[PDB]
Amino acid sequence: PIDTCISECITPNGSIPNDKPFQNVNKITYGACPKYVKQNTLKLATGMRNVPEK
Amino acid sequence: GLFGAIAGFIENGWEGMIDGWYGFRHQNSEGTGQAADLKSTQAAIDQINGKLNRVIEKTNEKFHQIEKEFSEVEGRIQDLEKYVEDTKIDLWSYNAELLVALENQHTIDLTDSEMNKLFEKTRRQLRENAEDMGNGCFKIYHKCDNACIESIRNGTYDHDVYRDEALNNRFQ
Amino acid sequence: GLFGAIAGFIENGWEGMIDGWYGFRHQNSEGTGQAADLKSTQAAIDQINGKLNRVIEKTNEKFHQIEKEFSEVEGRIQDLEKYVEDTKIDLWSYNAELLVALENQHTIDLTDSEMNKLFEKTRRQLRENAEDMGNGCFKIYHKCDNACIESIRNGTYDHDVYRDEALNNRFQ
Amino acid sequence: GLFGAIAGFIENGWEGMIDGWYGFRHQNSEGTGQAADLKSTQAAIDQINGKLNRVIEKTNEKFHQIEKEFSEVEGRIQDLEKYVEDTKIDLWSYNAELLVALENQHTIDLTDSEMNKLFEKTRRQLRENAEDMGNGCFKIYHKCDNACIESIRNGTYDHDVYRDEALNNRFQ
Amino acid sequence: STATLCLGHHAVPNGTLVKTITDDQIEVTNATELVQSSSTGKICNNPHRILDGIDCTLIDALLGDPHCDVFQNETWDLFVERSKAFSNCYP
Ligand SMILES: *[C@@H]1O[C@H](CO)[C@@H](O[C@@H]2O[C@H](CO)[C@@H](O)[C@H](O)[C@H]2NC(C)=O)[C@H](O)[C@H]1NC(C)=O
Ligand SMILES: *[C@@H]1O[C@H](CO)[C@@H](O)[C@H](O)[C@H]1NC(C)=O
Ligand SMILES: *[C@@H]1O[C@H](CO)[C@@H](O)[C@H](O)[C@H]1NC(C)=O
Ligand SMILES: *[C@@H]1O[C@H](CO)[C@@H](O)[C@H](O)[C@H]1NC(C)=O
Ligand SMILES: *[C@@H]1O[C@H](CO)[C@@H](O)[C@H](O)[C@H]1NC(C)=O
Repeated sequence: PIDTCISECITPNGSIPNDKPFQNVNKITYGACPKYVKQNTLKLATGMRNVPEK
Repeated sequence: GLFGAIAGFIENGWEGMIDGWYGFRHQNSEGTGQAADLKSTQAAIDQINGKLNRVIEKTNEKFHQIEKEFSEVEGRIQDLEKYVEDTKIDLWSYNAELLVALENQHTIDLTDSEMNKLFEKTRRQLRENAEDMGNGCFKIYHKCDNACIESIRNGTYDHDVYRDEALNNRFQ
Repeated sequence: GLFGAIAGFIENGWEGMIDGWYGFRHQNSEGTGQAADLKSTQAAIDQINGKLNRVIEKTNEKFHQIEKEFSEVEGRIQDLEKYVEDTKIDLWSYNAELLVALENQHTIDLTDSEMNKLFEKTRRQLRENAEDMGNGCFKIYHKCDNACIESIRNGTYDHDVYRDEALNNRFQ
Repeated sequence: GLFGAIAGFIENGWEGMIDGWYGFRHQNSEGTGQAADLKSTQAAIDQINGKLNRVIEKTNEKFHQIEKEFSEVEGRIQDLEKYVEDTKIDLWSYNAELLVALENQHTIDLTDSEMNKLFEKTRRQLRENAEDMGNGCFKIYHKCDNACIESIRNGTYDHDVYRDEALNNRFQ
Repeated sequence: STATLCLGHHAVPNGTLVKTITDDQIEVTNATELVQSSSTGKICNNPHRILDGIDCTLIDALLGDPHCDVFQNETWDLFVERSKAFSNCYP
């Protein structure tokens, strides 16, 4: 269903935010959309190796 | 972990450190104190803050494309469209996997290098006045009060005026 | 070879070393002995054992595709199919070339870093009792029997109880 | 800049250096002199001279392809051709961006590592006769004339015959 | 008689498992998700001129099917074609 909102990327599943570089929602896209990838998750490290006490 | 500082000869992180990423814990006659190193933390954060805008600048803008879902079965043309889309998806999935792996490896090496660089900078300030105990912690061989310690952290540690006392303490 | 340990200041490999990848050769009054360092070898092997499953997880499974060999000459559609297949082949060939080059470079840097890390760990055990001769080999300045050497290799070298004798031997 | 030599503890380049990339500036009783290190410069240049032929070997040779510019509007087949070409262009543009970023990062790390390797090699030649002042410049603790300096640069510095005088100058 | 100066880095109680060139799973202090895997389920009507086609396909609105008379002279950036669309004119 259509909605009153702002979004640059539309898939058949609705609008999605394009802040991330990749998406796993639908390979059919319209607008400034992320690229479709087969992976459901890809974590990018934004910190150091985590070595806790003990 | 190419330099063996983090998870290497430091052997332990500081959950009590919330001021920054890298810092010092000093202990002298007055008492134990802790501080964070702003320069190294800022350098590492600056090198990490982007790191994905520098390869994938942004999202390109696609408006009209081929059909990717089909109801009936046509034959050659539908096969070609399905093949093209599957090829593109596989290639971009590989690009994502490799890019994330490379960026993670470089981030880990980068933070390890920043830790090692801080250690080496500190070691070079304390030319002969201190000895590296090997667990990432320096034993300084003279009266070093809080002004002394904050001079070490500052980067203006004057090694010349403690050289005689330190050398006498070390080699007897 | 980013750290200059392998093919750098070590200058020579040991073909007589079959126990592990990195190890020690000691020489003292009793006689020359050789051993391998299991921790560094295991770390390097662990980091190498995968290294290709972490990017290309596995082979994806493709069943029905386009035709890639043609008998007659049709025109547009055959041209498009040939172009699509050639594009895919070129892109995947480039992916293979770049991936192998990057993995080889990182493997070489990784093994060099492990050698350097072992050297630095050993140097930090021998705080003031030994001097680095520069060819990757330490000169220890006291009676160091086989128990002493196996304590160095163990990582439990007690530097404090040889400090006086070693310092006297060094600085006279 | 993973090792902190260049833009790190060296802190300044030498625009007066035109002989090579890395070199020495010595100052003793006779007077200031400058020379370049040929081995490190040659190593860095050798590692840089290719660096793009090793991934993209050459240009592949393409003769007959699809049409990429269209006058009228056909529909499905033109859409597919446009999509295929746009996909190929985007994938190759990403390949170019990532490749150049990776090569630049590695080149910077490589030159930094060569500077650090030269520094460490020099430091290992001067076992106990010199002290690292921390700004990338060594203080040698004995009469060291131009023959002495050119022996340091040569790699044949005989540390044993200055050890007593240097140690006496250092520790008094 | 002597002082002591340790160096260290911050850690966190719980870390995020990422993947590198040399590790299937390695724990870091922080990590960001790179794949957008969920959707709000609704189509935002800005900045794109969306045209919801109620019961009308694009070709039916084109030909001038009676129950598509509301789509005459329409313009769109994205024509959204519903699954419930049907034809009600000459076959
Ligand atoms: C890891 O980094 C992310 C990104 O900076 C942090 O998430 C943000 O945290 C701030 C904290 O004030 C919020 O204002 C933002 O809205 C958060 N962004 C998102 C996308 O959620 C996260 O907190 C960091 N983790 C740790 C442990 O510091
Ligand atoms: C640190 O050094 C700066 C300049 O070297 C000086 O101005 C300052 O007073 C010092 N101490 C601090 C910041 O506590
Ligand atoms: C090495 O050290 C361990 C523990 O530090 C000890 O149990 C062992 O006896 C030592 N010597 C060996 C393994 O030869
Ligand atoms: C440098 O060393 C080489 C061999 O070690 C020697 O032949 C030469 O005379 C030395 N001095 C130079 C090249 O000025
Ligand atoms: C956070 O840490 C706690 C314990 O410290 C742990 O149980 C939990 O799984 C971690 N993650 C989240 C998302 O709570």
